Amino acid sequence: AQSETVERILDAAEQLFAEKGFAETSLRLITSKAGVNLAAVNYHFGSKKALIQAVFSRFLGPFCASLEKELDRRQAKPEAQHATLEDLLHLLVSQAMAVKPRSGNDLSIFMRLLGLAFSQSQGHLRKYLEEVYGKVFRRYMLLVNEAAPKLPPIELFWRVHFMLGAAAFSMSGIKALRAMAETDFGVNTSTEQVMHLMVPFFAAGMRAESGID
Amino acid sequence: AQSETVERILDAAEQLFAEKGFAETSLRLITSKAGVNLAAVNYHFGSKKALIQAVFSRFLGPFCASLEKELDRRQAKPEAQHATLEDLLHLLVSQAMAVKPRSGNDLSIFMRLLGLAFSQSQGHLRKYLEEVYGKVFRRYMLLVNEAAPKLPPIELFWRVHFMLGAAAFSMSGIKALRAMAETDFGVNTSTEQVMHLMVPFFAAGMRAESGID
Repeated sequence: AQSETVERILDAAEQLFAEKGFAETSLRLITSKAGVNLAAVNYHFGSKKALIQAVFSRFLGPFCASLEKELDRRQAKPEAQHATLEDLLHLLVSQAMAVKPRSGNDLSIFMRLLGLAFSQSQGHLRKYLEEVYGKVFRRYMLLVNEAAPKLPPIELFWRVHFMLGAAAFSMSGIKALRAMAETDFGVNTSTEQVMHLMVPFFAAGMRAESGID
Repeated sequence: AQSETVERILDAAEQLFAEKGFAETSLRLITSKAGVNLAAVNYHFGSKKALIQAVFSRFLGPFCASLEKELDRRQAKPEAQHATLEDLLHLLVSQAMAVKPRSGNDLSIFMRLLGLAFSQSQGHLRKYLEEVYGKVFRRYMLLVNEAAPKLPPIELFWRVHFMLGAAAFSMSGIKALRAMAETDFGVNTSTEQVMHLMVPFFAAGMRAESGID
């Protein structure tokens, strides 16, 4: 109820932001959609940026907690050897699958919002996500750096974003894409099946010869 | 002026759709932003779907005309041998670079709109784009099919969409991503440089071993 006031606000915000983007979604629209008063939004968040940050954290909090625990667990193994790109990419997939569903469209909505964070240049969010989750992500990225052939760092940056974009687009558009596949091929491909298909594609892309000559 | 009434409408629509998405953009908002009357929108387009279709065609029309001419030209060569994945992917990049700039952000806006076509399940547009550009695209895709190792067709479908998503995300978010690269690495990476970096990444991904076992 205190929990639920916050949940109703975050559910309203996450749906509206995913539908309309950040700029076009007001706090008063979120308030009316959440069925709470504006003071509740003021109390719990205090600004649109803080509410955007909290919507992200409701997804990334459990994910990163769980990813960190699993890295710790895998690196504590007595016979632990270095993760391969496929290991590391599968790890992220298994971790995303492990996140307790809320909307039942959780990965797609996260990825929709992630793309909007880029297209609406949400610098504040980049700073926040660094401040809160930067440790585990830096740790993960170093393992990816190590598992791939040596690349110019700037090229590594772009290839990581190619992976992220492929994932974000596929998941953001997963309803349309699964409808297309049903129409064109007569199959249902599941969201977890799609994520597993990304793995060989991404691993090979990461290992490709440099395009900086 | 008749040309320019249509251009003012399409400029307004393309910017608003890119900013707010299709559902939240009305024809009356487009009309007021374009500085024309509603009757002009009625005359030239007649519906929101037709206006969405025309916004796409203003990008794809010249692109596909030029892609078709270049395929015809390359396949007319007396000593013409089969295009490799890198050839074909570079071809699309060179063709995108050749499109005469309008906004100066043309590729990014096209790609923003393309992602919105998926996230807002614009079936009408899929049907229209087929009807108008399906010939040249089918032709191109067959060459890609042929240039890659044999894959389950459903896996080929997903890998093509991974390529498209990586491209669409990168270009849609190119302002944010170039700002990030400037901050993190002190470089300007140009949009054409980014597209060329996708090529080895995509070619290798397309060639990766199947993830269907």
